[PDB]
This record gives sequence, C-alpha cells and structure tokens, in this order.
Amino acid sequence: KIGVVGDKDSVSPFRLFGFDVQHGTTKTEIRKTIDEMAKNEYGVIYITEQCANLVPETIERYKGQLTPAIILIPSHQGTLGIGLEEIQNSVEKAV
Amino acid sequence: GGDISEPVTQNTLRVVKVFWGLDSSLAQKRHFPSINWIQSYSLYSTEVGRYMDQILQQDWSDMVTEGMRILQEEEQLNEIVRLVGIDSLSDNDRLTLEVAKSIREDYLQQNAFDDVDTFTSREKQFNMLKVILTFGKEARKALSLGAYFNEIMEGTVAVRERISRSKYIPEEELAKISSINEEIKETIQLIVS
Amino acid sequence: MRLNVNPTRMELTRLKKQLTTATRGHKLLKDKQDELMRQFILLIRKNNELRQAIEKETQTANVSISVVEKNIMSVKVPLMNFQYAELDRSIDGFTQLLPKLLKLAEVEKTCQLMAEEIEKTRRRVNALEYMTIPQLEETIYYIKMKLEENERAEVTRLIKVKNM
Repeated sequence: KIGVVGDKDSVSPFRLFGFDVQHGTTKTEIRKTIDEMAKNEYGVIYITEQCANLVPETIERYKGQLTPAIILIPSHQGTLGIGLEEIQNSVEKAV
Repeated sequence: GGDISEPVTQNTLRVVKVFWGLDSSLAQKRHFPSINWIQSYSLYSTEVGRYMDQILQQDWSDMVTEGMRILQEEEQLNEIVRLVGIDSLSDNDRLTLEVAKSIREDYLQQNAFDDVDTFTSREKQFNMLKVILTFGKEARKALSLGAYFNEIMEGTVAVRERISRSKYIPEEELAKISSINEEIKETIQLIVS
Repeated sequence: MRLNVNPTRMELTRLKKQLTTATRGHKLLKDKQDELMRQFILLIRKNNELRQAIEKETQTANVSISVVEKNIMSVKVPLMNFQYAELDRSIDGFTQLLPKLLKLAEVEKTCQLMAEEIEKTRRRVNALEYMTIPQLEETIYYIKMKLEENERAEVTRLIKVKNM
C-alpha cells in the first residue's frame, strides 16, 4: 500500500506502479488526503517537498506513528531542502 | 492520621486473624468499600476456600487465588507505567491491567446504597468472578494466536458494558450472568476470522 | 522541594524502598538511553548518505509493499518488503529511484522514531533525577527530624509524669 503526493508531471510516472498518486495543492486538504491516507494502512507515502511546507503539522503528528512513513522528496524542479533541516535537528535533539 | 502503627491497631492485629485495612486513597476515588486488597489479609482464607468449593462445587479455591494474582500483577505493573509508559512494553500485560480494572471496578467496587448491590448472594457472587477470569484467559487465547489487542478490546467494550451492569441484575436471574459468559466465548470466534 | 507533609513511620522505610526503585529505574533508563543512542548514530550516517544521493538521482531524473513492523523494545522498527531514448531513460532513472527512495523511507522513519523516543526517555531520566529523587531524600530527612524531636519531646514530659 503506497501513496504519493505532488505535481502531476513529476509524480504521474509513479502511476505506472500501483501508487495511489494525488495532485493536491491545498494547505489543509493535503492533510485531508494524508488523513484518509492514515486510516487506510498505506505503509509509505512519498511527498514532493514543494507540497510539504503546506501542512507541516500533519507530518509531525504521525511522525511518532510508524504508519504512514512520511517521506520528503524533490519534485522535477527541486527540493526545498527538507533533508538539510530534519537530519540536523534530529541528531542534536537526541544527543 | 490513618497510621496503623498506633498501639490500638498494633495490639489488635496480634490477637485477631482477620484485618480489613482501609485507606483514604480509595475513599478519595470513591472506591467503596475502600478495603486495600494488597495488605488486607485473612488467616481463615485457606479453610474458608475449602468449605466454599464443597458447597458450591465450583473450582472456587483456584479462582480466588488467581483473581488475587491479577490484582497483585496490576500493582507491580503500574510501577513501570510511571517510568516507561503505557504502550511501552509488556503489551499482553495491558490485558491484565484492563481485566484487573474490571476486577476492582465491576467486582470489588460495591456501593451499599443501590437497592440490589447492597447485598450479593454467594451464588451470584460466583458469576462475576467467573466471567472476568474466563475473559482473562480468553484474552490470552487471542494473543497466543496473534489477534491484536485493540481488536479484542473493542470486543470487550461491546460486552464489557454488560458486566459493568452485572452488579445490578437481580439475584433470581443468575442465568444472565451465566449466559454473558457464553457471549464472550463467542466474540473471538467472530473477531479472529 | 518538600512535597507534602505525610508524617508516618513505616512510610519512611517504604520511601527508602521507593528511593531504591527510583535509582534502579534511573540506572536502567540511563544505559537504555545510551543503547538507543548507540543505534541512532549508526542509522543517521546511513540516513544522511541515502538522502543526499536520493536528491541527485531524483533531480537528474501490481506493485505494493507489505510492512511488518519489527521491534526494538521501546519503539517498533519498520522493515520494508516489496511484493510485486530519453523517454525510456527517464522511466528507468525513475525506476532506479524505486529500490532506493523506499530504502530511504526505511532508514529515515526508524531514525525519527528513535530520536523522538530518546527525548521522551531523556525527559523521564531528567525528571526522575532532578525532581523525584531529591524530593524523596529531603523529605525523609525532614520526616526523620520530626519523629526525632517528637520522641524526646515526650520523654521529657514522661519524666514530669514520673516526678509527680
């Protein structure tokens, strides 16, 4: 069970595979996607970083939960650098 | 002050065989009657058990001892909840905590004000005890097969409401408490597949 | 730093037992903290190199998974099992992302789950060491002093009774 969220051009290639691909653009309905993507047991969700600055709350909420495995990805243009952020504060928070 | 180290309580507990220690903590929670089950003790326990397993012809001696163990375990398992958390570990022990929860809240909590739970006859007193440790092992029956505990807890809630009431059902119709036992034999037949 | 006055005598020795349990707990959670950290640092180094790699590969560029979640005491850990010329190159570069970007999903998720739980455990250790234990020690002392004074305050009175 895999879902992906982002821009159609960059993400519709995932539809070749069995990925319930969305094209969400909203700040709250992106959560609404992810929330219906939460009560169905989709193991992993791929997210273009361009969509993640919209609804940052919802991936901090399920961050402590195993499912869904919320994953930030660059779109066809580029990432916003969510990798530089979250690996940096997470390593220092623990230690 | 509630301190049982006083001369009166001390000299009494030296020439008695039965002691029902009350504590303000349970009376605070309105846990009535507020007898502390961890320390309260009766030296007539073993012999009373013999008399009563003969009279009722049910395995009463084996039931009251293990019913106390689920309570004893409940005490040792909240000692860690403060430290590690609820979902942290010993997941099968959560069932122990939520059936002991029913032990102290559906069986032990005996309000003396209601017109039916003012007095519970020995025969009716049997069914409540019976129903809870059946489930106590019926739970263990599902966690042995692999059915997630959250699923079963929903199965409880559906039938747990009934046993919450089991105090309130009249004496004559004990079959209700006898048949609800059959309903909990049913659920993990319909909830495991 | 005193809690509340609950003067009793057997309560003092039960408090000493509570103290030893707190120290036992503090001890257990301290070397649990280091063992959780032990693997955390291990996985970060896997996390960071997967992430950057992923970025480059993505930028130059029935099939469902079943995830049984394995366990390492506090959190559970996810293990991802898959149970299934420029045009073709884009699809395959994209296809080459698939076995990776999912492995990124593995490592990155385990890390954040560990990392969050470290903080929870770190809070508990800190709260136990700074608040719980010192409040216990200082209380049993003030309790010990009370009955020390009460004992001899009565002994003097008894001598007055004796001298009647």
